[PDB]
Amino acid sequence: PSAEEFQQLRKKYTDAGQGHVFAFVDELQTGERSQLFHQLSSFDPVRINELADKALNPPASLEPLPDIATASILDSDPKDLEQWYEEGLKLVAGNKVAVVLMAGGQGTRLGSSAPKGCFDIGLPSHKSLFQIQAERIAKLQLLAQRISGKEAVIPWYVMTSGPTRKPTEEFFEQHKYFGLNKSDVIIFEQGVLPCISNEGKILMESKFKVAVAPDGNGGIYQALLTSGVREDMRKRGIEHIHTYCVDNCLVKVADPVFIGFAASKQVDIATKVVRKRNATESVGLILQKNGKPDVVEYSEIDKETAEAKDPKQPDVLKFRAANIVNHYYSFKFFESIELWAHKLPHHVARKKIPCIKEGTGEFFKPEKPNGIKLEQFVFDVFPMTPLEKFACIEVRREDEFSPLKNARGTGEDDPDTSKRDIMSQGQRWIEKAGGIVITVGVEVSPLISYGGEGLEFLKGREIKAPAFIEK
Ligand SMILES: CC(=O)N[C@H]1[C@@H](OP(=O)(O)O)O[C@H](CO)[C@@H](O)[C@@H]1O
Ligand SMILES: O=C(c1ccco1)N1CCNCC1
Ligand SMILES: Cn1ncc(Br)c1N
Ligand SMILES: Cn1ncc(Br)c1N
Ligand SMILES: Cn1ncc(Br)c1N
Ligand SMILES: [Cl-]
Repeated sequence: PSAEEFQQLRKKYTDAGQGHVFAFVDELQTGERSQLFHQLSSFDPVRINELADKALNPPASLEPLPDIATASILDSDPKDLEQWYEEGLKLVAGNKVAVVLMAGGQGTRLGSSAPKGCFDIGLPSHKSLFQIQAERIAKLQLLAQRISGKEAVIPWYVMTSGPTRKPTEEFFEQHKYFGLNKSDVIIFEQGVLPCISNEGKILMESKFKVAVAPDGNGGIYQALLTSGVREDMRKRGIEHIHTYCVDNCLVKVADPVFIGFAASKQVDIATKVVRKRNATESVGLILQKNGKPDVVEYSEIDKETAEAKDPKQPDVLKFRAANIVNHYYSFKFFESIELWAHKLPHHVARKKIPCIKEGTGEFFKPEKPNGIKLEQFVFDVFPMTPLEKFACIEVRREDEFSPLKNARGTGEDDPDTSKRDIMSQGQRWIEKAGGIVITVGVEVSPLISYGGEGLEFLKGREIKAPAFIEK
């Protein structure tokens, strides 16, 4: 970096009212100086000022989704369920189905040292969430072959952040990709935005480093372009994508019912919900806003809409379609990302951000929250999508949604509720297949059963819970 170049960038920053990021250049090594220059060269402080301004100095008709845009597996015609299952498996067997795992979370409520997908919830197998998910992919590729007599590939695109990327890659490598082919698993990274003081100023982590944070799960779309992942999908002939969150231990990865349902309705986007468990559950609610499909995040909803009651049913929530972060896209939808990625709004959250005191140089952790994180949300493409190209499908919580949000000891959405849900699931499947569990719960490996099939061999047999059915 020359003097002219360093000076021209300084000017940009100074003119933008962000000159303080250069206030310790005085006392910097030649390479700490380049760390600062290179990182500042990758932000436009004017767009930073623009974001900071909408966030800090900021400027609906609201009904349930109409029944044309909604379905449920709890009351679908069984002929439909069967047809959707079959079509989903055929699309898997045609190598047209990809999976995008959103694993860009630091997992702050869980306070673990490792990525959340590495977490062992205490199952007898001691498998991670990542491994459980990989094995569902493996098992579904096998089920697909049973009706093609040919290999079935579901590529697995794993989206991480700066914080999770390296440990995620090491973990996958140390487990030999959980038995999948390395060449059908791509680990990529979401982008970042700088953290912002309450007063609009870029926070500095050190005297040579801007404080940045992941740009939210809504960062998926831009990261699909710049990572090369969308191009890999085009190359492989992918036409259908299942996107989910890593923290859900029950997630039906590439669920064939979901895929076949969406593909046969020819939507651009579909999404899963469950019945909200109470007014206060920390879930987005899917609904119709200003004529369009939309989500209100739990952090942005008002008490009155969260607590509104169904007129005919005075104890049931009016808005109870809980977002479980299981989305479908057509590949064609991803072909349009350049035209609307930029229109995704920035959600704001107050944060305690450790930084350099501006003036002192003192690398302090703050008492009250001293700034803000900006995040895009994955579901903010929903109102971009016509009702007729959108579908929402209700599923059963007990089979499809068990999130790991909190640490052992919390009492909900934690490792013990997760463990209990998998093992309770496994016992239900066995009991349906004819087995007898003595006693709690049973862990069924995904390689044995994806979704409750293949357990005939257990008919008549007694199983002493807790148990583990594997190879
Ligand atoms: C932007 C986004 O994906 N938000 C999701 C996500 O919330 P968290 O901020 O990750 O707790 O998971 C919830 C399900 O556990 C879902 O209800 C919500 O809408
Ligand atoms: O409110 C926020 C938020 C907005 C911006 C950064 O974090 N969240 C609440 C739940 N969804 C994701 C994070
Ligand atoms: C009729 N309705 N509203 C939310 C949800 Br779930 C359902 N099934
Ligand atoms: C093809 N296309 N263009 C804009 C949007 Br939204 C979509 N889905
Ligand atoms: C009223 N509503 N919203 C999502 C879903 Br399934 C339903 N039924
Ligand atoms: Cl669309």
